[PDB]
Amino acid sequence: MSSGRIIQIIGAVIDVEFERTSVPKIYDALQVDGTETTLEVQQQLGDGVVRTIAMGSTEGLKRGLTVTSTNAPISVPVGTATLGRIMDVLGRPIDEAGPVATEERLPIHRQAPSYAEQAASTDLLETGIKVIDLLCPFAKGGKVGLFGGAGVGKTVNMMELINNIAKAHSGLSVFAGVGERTREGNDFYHEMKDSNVLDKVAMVYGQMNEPPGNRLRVALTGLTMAEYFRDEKDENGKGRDVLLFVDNIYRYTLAGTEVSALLGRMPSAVGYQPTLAEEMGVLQERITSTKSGSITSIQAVYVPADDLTDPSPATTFAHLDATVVLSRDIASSGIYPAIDPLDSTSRQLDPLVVGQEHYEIARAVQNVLQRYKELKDIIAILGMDELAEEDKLVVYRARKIQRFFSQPFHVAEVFTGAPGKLVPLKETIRGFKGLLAGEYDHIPEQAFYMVGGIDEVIAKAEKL
Amino acid sequence: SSGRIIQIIGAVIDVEFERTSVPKIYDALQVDGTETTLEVQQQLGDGVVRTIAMGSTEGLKRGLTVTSTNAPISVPVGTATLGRIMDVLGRPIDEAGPVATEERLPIHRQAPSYAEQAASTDLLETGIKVIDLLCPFAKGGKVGLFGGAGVGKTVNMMELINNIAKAHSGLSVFAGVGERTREGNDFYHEMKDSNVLDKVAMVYGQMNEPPGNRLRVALTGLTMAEYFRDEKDENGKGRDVLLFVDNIYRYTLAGTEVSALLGRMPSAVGYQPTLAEEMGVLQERITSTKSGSITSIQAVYVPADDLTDPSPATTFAHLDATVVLSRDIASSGIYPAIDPLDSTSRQLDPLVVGQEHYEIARAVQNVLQRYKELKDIIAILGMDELAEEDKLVVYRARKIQRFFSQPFHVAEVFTGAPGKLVPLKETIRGFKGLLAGEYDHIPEQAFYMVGGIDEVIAKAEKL
Amino acid sequence: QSARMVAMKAATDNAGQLIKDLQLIYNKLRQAAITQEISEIVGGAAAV
Amino acid sequence: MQQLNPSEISALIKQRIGDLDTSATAKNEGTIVMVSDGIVRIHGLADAMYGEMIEFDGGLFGMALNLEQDSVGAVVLGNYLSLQEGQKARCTGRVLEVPVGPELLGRVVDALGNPIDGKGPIDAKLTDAVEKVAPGVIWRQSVDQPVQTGYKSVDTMIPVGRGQRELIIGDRQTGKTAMAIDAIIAQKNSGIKCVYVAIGQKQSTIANVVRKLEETGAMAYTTVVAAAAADPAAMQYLAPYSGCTMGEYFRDRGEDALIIYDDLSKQAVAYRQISLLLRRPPGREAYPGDVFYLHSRLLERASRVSAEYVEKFTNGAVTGKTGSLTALPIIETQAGDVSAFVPTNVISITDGQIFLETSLFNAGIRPAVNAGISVSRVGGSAQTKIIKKLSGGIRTALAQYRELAAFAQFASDLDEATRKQLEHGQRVTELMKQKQYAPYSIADQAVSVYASNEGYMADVEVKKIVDFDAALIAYFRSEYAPLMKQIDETGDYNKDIEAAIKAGIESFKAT
Amino acid sequence: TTVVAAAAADPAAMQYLAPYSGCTMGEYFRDRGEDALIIYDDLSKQAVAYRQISLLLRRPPGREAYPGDVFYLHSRLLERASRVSAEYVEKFTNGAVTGKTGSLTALPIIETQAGDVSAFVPTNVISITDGQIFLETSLFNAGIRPAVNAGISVSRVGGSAQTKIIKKLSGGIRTALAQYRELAAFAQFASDLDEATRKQLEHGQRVTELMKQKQYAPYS
Ligand SMILES: Nc1ncnc2c1ncn2[C@@H]1O[C@H](COP(=O)(O)OP(=O)(O)OP(=O)(O)O)[C@@H](O)[C@H]1O
Ligand SMILES: Nc1ncnc2c1ncn2[C@@H]1O[C@H](COP(=O)(O)OP(=O)(O)O)[C@@H](O)[C@H]1O
Ligand SMILES: [Mg+2]
Ligand SMILES: [Mg+2]
Repeated sequence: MSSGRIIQIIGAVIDVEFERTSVPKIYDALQVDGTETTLEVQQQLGDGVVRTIAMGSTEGLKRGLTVTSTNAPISVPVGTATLGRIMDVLGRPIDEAGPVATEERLPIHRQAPSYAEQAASTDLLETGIKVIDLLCPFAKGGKVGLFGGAGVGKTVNMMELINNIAKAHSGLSVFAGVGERTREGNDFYHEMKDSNVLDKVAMVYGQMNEPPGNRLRVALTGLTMAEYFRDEKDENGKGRDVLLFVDNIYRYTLAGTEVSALLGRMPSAVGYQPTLAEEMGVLQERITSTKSGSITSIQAVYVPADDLTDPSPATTFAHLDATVVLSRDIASSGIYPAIDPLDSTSRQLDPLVVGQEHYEIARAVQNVLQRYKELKDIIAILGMDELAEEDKLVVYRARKIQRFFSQPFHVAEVFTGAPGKLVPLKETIRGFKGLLAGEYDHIPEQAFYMVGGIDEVIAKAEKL
Repeated sequence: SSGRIIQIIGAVIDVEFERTSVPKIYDALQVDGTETTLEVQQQLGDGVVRTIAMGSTEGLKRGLTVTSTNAPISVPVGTATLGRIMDVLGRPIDEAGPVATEERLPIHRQAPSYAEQAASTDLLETGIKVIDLLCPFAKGGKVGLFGGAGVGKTVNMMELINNIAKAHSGLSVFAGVGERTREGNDFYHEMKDSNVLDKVAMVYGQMNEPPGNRLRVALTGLTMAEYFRDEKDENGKGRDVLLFVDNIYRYTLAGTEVSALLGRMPSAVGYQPTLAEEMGVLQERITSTKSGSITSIQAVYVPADDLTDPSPATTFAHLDATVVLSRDIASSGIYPAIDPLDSTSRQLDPLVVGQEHYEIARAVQNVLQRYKELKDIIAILGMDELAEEDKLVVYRARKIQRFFSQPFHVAEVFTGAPGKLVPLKETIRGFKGLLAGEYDHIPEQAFYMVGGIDEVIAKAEKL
Repeated sequence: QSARMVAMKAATDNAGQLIKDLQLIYNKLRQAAITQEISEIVGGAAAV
Repeated sequence: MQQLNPSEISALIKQRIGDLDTSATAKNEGTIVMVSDGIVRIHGLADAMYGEMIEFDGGLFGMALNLEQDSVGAVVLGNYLSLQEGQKARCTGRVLEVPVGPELLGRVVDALGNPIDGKGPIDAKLTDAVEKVAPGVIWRQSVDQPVQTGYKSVDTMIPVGRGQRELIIGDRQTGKTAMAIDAIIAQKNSGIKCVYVAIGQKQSTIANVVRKLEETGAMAYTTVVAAAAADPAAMQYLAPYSGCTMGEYFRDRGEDALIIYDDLSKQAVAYRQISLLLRRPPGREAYPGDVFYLHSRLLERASRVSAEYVEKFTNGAVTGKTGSLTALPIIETQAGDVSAFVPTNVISITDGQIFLETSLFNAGIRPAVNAGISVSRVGGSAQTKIIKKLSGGIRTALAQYRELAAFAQFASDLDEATRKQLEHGQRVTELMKQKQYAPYSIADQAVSVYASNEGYMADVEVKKIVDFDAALIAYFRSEYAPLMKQIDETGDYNKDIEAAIKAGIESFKAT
Repeated sequence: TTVVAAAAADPAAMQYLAPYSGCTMGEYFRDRGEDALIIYDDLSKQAVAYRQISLLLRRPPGREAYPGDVFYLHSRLLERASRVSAEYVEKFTNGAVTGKTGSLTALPIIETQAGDVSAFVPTNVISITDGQIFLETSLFNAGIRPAVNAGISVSRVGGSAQTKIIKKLSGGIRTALAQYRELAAFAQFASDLDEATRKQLEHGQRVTELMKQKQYAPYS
């Protein structure tokens, strides 16, 4: 008989007593009897005494009030119908469009993936964005560092990513709002809806209007969603490979600090939870590929105080695999996306990964873009025609490069007309190589702007 | 009769005794089972007492009987201990069987009274240019070596031993406190290759043993020295005392290891607030008295190269000669890496080293000081933007720096070149000539890792 | 005129370098100060 | 008054009311009381030993930490979520054992001798207690024997002897792991032992390294132990000790070995977490003061020993052999945090250190070796006579060169001496580079450095010089094969040998 | 002269209380219509020792492990040092002495870490004292012996405690020092400045060198 009664209440932490013959284990779920609030076992205090946290407001509550358990960690609905649906951390609909259709429920927690299941290969995700596709290729089951301020089309880039992964690789998309502000969340919803992509993504937000535990566990919630979809096998096995979008993991670490402090435990070097690395990892290891299916992660990253040596970003980089940065100037230069093709770093940038020729090509592009960047100041100050004509050739060629790296987007089609263009490698590679050969030094920069492959570029150039 | 364990944490243990007999504050305690000894720490009262471990902490179970000796730690003392290597308890480890002395002396005692304080005012050369100029020694004074990690402190210790102890006649004692065993074995073998091994007596406590052993180890050696300083020479006052200590900071670290476990709250930093007291009781047991003279050499590790951590600062006020190494200068390749600036000696007045020596030292010091202030501007502007005198200053100071590099007869293992024992007269002559500018046409490299000014000229011509 | 121009360019570059240096040290010092103060606070709270 | 003892439990109180003594079979079985985060306070085990493994009715193990007047505190070995108080635990009487011996080779295993590779249940003849102290001073032996890196820069400036300790240190992804694996491959005929420990790494990464060693055949004289970030903190905190214990086996048989400590920093982080979770008052940067002791206890165990010492460890089983054990630690810093607390402590203990510069790696110099702060305290005793003679001041000269170049960045009035010094320093700089998985033979470095000291290289192009070297070696191995054969068989420098080298050099310069 | 000794290895409370006794003797002279002086050597050690003592008492700690009352300690210590009215002592002596008045000056020593001034104990003692007297390391290293830094050391008392002649003279000296300190940043560029500024700098240099003195060599 699992009914236990409240014994002590402070703030958000909650204490209950039970019988010393039937004691719930840690991370078990407690539903308050007569109300819709839920309690989460944290540490066994002996004497049938348990200290737990609550999930939401704590008002009016009074001691000695009966509470039952579930003898199990938190389980939420999972299934195909979960797309186009916004649920809480508890997987409970907030779209207010009926309950969840599925009856399939899975506990939130599970151990780390087996060493045996780590796929003995490492290959690259295909994307059609023509920039990461050369400079920072993604691994299969990698972590992509993303940086930059708002208003540069973060949502737009996510749109295009989702479109491509669902289209070619039949990927499924899950998004988790950690510490979300409601207004932008609703805007993102409306964008999911107008751009006909909502039907393919599963959405859960944790607002900064909630106690920390909500915000901490939305992460594992979305994670488990992704796990269920991947492990959901396809025909002939081989479940999908899926992408995961998570906002401001730094907020996650902050909420972890929150709950650790509320437990009354001492801080860390800066003052984070001393256990920081534990939860960071527990998040990480369930992000990988397997012999069946794969999972890849996109994570919004914010660096408070610009400290590359702060513990939180330091722990982040311990798992980062590729870095992508967004520019303000580049977007102001009418180039979209505004990915800086000079700071983005990929662990996968090796001739042993993208191949020999691809690697060398990318290195050469990097050299050209650098070379032109230090050229810029002299061009500004000491004029232009006071330099080596080869350097001027470099200038023109780099300008063509920059003009070219932007492209139309299939998501941009509904935005401003101009249907986007999907482009794989082995054409980007060839076109860029030919550009490096200087065989296109007879053409204005315009043919490279807002265009697909080099064949399209030449078509425009002839037509221009 | 006997007591037994109540709790075990790390190196701190508790014993329950009958109110009829409870041990005194410092007493040797024999674990009645395995081979382990305990030192009383606090009179926890009600038959409860707190102690520290002297061996491993294993096999120990709560309730095992233990007896007192009613006596603190007393180790063998005398000439029979010399040429030997004993443990923190005086037990031999050199496999030379038991020591043939039955004299025993406790490790604790009171500081020498003020009335018995003696003053050493007699110079002591080292054959080391930068030191013998900037840091003179008094035979029997307190000299310490400050330095961070790997800055060459140990090497300096061996060099000083080579250039002093061998030329010295009489006994000598050195002990390491939490050291790398390799160097210890090497050093012992080294004296074995020599024939002064008899003259020295040897002690180890290393960074491989329980912290209790790490704690009260130097006490043994300094007590050896107290004995010897107080041993009257046959028909005269006792021969001088050669004392050498490694990593005194490790003492404070050992105290730190348990300071919390004593129930003490943390000090301003994780250090123990008692710090100064156990520092001083150590330090004041090192002075030279009317009877006997003790020459104290101390290498001091610097945490994080923070000279102003509490431990270096607090230690600092107990030495007459200050010697600190700078990590960057070593990174600049110079050996020894002794800062010309911070390192001082109380024997630096014209009334001791001679007016001329004091003048030259003051002058070169001021030149280096001036350059150091000047050093920032050239980082922003071209050196040419400076006055001509300033350029002279820059070149003079840089060549001085080059000249400080002195090859040593121990450093040949690193490189192969032989050392230099430059007489002070040559040093002073060379520096007067340099600050006379007699060499303002000489490439700087002619001064690097050389001997005397004559060698500088020879190098320059070889250039 | 040429020499002055070049010297000004070099000055700008050295300024940038020093800026990097100072910024790094500032980050370190801020971290250290935060550590010290939080240690103080937790010790004082533990006092009761 | 003060807080309750976490041992005053109405059940226990009522039991003592019934009768005080004979508690829990003279305390052979313990019952759990307090549960949080892999940390368990337990009542009723006095027979239990400090530092003992603790069995569980859950089938798991526990680590003895605090023996106290009324209760015991312990840390959980493995996942603890399957626990709750009121369960049974006992004291094994064995203390912290782990399998060890030849059978361990070519296996991927947990920090408790548990096969995590799933390639069959691993067996053993012997286990051993994990925690021990390093032998006495009269039992150590001066390091004198070569260790190969296949690296020009390393082997040249930083000799490595068997039984020494050298820190590799740098910033994130400076190729530290690469250096280690190179060292491992650099041992395939030395007949020496080698084992690898990783801390807080991604399982994917671990598998990458595993497969690399597989295809290289490295999985024939080696073993690996994994401390992933998912692993419980205590597991990671203990794993290096297990690695040390496994390694010492062969030094206990008068044989040498190399163990690769990866991410000791993360290990320190985990142990700090443990200590704080034990309410241990912290010091600077929240690390408890024992961190120095923490590492030293590990580090000092690996060394070269006196043959009679092992002959004592043997029962006459060995007729006297030089026992030794070398280790390789890895420390990660935050943007040039060279004066950082933990690394400073490390250096205080190591007998050698190697630091890699980030920008030079980004500048493509690989390995990007800061010759300045990179030393091996033993010195030339760790290399063949050839390397001893040819080297001797090159590292110092390079450091002085870089100092001058740094000072000359705003100087343009050089004499000829300094100008040639800077030229030669640049030269020697570009000399010291190679690609991943490029093991050099000793003769390679020998002829190269000889030519360098012989000005055959100041005359050539700062770029072409790398070709000047590659083609040079190709030429030489094409022609003088028995000569290098002999010298790499012995490492001996003779004057006639030097003349033959000069002949090879001139013949190459003629081509 | 008289000195009381609290050696480094002496019991903590001995250091903790010695300055009080020294003050007792100083007052004793002051209360005889006389005036005298005492020297306090590095109150820092005293403060640290009192910290230790308090901590052993499990006293509630504060910043840098210091309980607040350390202020109270130093305050009530230095407060005792001052000059009294002749009437006060005269009645104290019960008319045994009438003419003279009592006085007492004291000098405490504070040791700085990296020359920092924001340190707690320095902050307090500065807030208490009549004024600062400061010395800079590099000046001693610049040969300036003593190495007083006039830029920050002052006395609220002012010339009131100086005789007619010295107060009459010190003015232009202070002015010249202020001028030289003013032009410090350009001191390394005496090639393009004003000639009169060069003269001011030269005067400052000369007076700077004038402020050198040996040890044990006081001046009438
Ligand atoms: N000598 C070399 N030549 C060419 N490439 C190299 C060399 N050394 C390292 N690299 C490259 O550097 C890349 C990253 O280095 P590595 O992964 O070994 O760093 P790490 O020690 O694992 O650091 P972290 O622990 O942060 O991952 C590798 O992909 C490798 O290709
Ligand atoms: N006189 C010298 N000449 C050249 N190199 C030296 C000299 N003295 C020390 N070194 C270098 O400095 C290091 C000294 O370290 P060591 O003194 O053993 O430890 P610590 O200084 O930490 O006590 C050695 O690695 C050696 O290469
Ligand atoms: Mg040292
Ligand atoms: Mg690595």
